[PDB]
Amino acid sequence: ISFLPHLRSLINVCVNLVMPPLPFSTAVVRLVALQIQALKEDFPLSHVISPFTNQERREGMLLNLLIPFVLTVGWLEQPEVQLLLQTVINVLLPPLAESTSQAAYLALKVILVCFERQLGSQWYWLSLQVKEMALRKVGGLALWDFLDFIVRTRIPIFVLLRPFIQCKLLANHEELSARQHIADQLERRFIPRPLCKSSLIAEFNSELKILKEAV
Repeated sequence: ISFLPHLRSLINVCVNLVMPPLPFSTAVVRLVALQIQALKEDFPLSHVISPFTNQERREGMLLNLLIPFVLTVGWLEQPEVQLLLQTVINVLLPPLAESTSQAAYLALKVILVCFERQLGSQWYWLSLQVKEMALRKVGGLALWDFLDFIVRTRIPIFVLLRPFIQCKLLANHEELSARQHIADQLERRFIPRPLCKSSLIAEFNSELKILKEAV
């Protein structure tokens, strides 16, 4: 059925209609995901994400168009994953607002944790693109949240960031309020890992909802 063109239009207006409660947003994103899966060459994911890159309402787009797609689909191909990753990370490091930066950080975390099987081909690459945010301190407080979450779960990114997170990051205001927390959690203490991505998805959905009422 997917190849028939008349269906494509129905999706477009539908996603346009999105910017609805959770039961409708989940269904729309599910339909988009199935459409991407069915047709890859003719309808790559790039088309539906390209027009909303401009800083007009991209915060809401990232909040309720990208996070649901990744959450509900977390067989996608490598190049589309690369395009999605570079698009999301562009916001943090332009080649700016606090809320859109937080949304982009959330997208970065979800992408990092879900696609651990295929993304790990370029861990070093990401470990190179992840220094600058801490170097120039983009984002008010979400940066510390990201770093402390990484330290807590300490996924393969933690493999490369251990030297940069101790020597060049340790050496008085609200920024340091939680600094002791992350520093303590960076110590070689007992490490209770999450059982599976399903457990983390609960907190992911909770924080997604909270950010939704935040807007």
